[PDB]
Amino acid sequence: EVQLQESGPGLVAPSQSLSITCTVSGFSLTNYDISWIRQPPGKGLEWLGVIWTGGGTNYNSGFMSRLSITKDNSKSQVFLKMNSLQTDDTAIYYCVRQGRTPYWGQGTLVTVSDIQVTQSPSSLSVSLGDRVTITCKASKDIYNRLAWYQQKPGNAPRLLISGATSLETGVPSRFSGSGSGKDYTLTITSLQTEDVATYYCQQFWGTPYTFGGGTKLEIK
Amino acid sequence: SSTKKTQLQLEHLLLDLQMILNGINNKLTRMLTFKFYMPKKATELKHLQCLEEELKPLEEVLNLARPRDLISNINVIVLELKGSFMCEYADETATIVEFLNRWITFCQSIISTL
Repeated sequence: EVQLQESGPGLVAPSQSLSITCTVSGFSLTNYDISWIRQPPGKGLEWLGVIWTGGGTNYNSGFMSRLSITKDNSKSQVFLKMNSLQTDDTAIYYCVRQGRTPYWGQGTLVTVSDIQVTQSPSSLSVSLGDRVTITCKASKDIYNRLAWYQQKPGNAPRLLISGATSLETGVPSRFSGSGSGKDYTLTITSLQTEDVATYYCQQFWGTPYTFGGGTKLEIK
Repeated sequence: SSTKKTQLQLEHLLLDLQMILNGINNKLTRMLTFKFYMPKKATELKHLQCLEEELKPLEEVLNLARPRDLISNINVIVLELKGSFMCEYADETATIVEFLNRWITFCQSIISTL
């Protein structure tokens, strides 16, 4: 049973540091890389960095100098520390097991007092039923290292598709992924009231593991 | 098809993988950024389809440093050996060094039984 659980401080003063602990179960940190991601309220997903199985780290260029990611393989814990806080740093923080099929934690809210990837409609306003396509196009070949996610208000993102084309367990077959090289597509056929959500792609061929801008789908 | 050529082909595959490893077991940290998909099962020749599918990303990583010539040699060999299967990938991914060591191991396994 795979689990990731983020514990954070809830509220922090802007002249102090932020520390979050990711406690994992059901697998070993000696076998899997862990990414940290955040989501400012009302905004898209952004990748912060990763700690590799062997213990090194790679960081998002915009945060590198104020970040420290470490881990304790024996306690199954990963630690994110962020200094020089800004009010801009209020966000939900998630840790992610970064295998072939990514597995996400629940995400903890903290309130403070390169391959580019372009995602298709910023917003879609459909009719019940209908078939829609969302595209995600990369600056260079990413060799099917592409995942699609569904996020509903007040919940963590849900993985729909990994490896560009592999439908995940428990996801309706109305969702389908296709594409190769640099251009990838998510197709939803006969969409349903349960499909109102914001959708994101993410590439993971080399760091940074960049997210598309999101597609907000609504019945209009 | 026959056993002499098959055996010679596997030894040459094994050697090409070791050649790549040694070239990098000498930008190394940047090359370790990339993760490779790994076979869930790799016991017999048809499982080389898991190797073939990863050769284009391997060449991409190596090109961050004679790459094309070594990779195309490996490609020609892998196609003969696997003959004429849908690859099943494990969920753990591997650095280039872990990737080469798994496939070097796989070659050594087949060779010794021959």
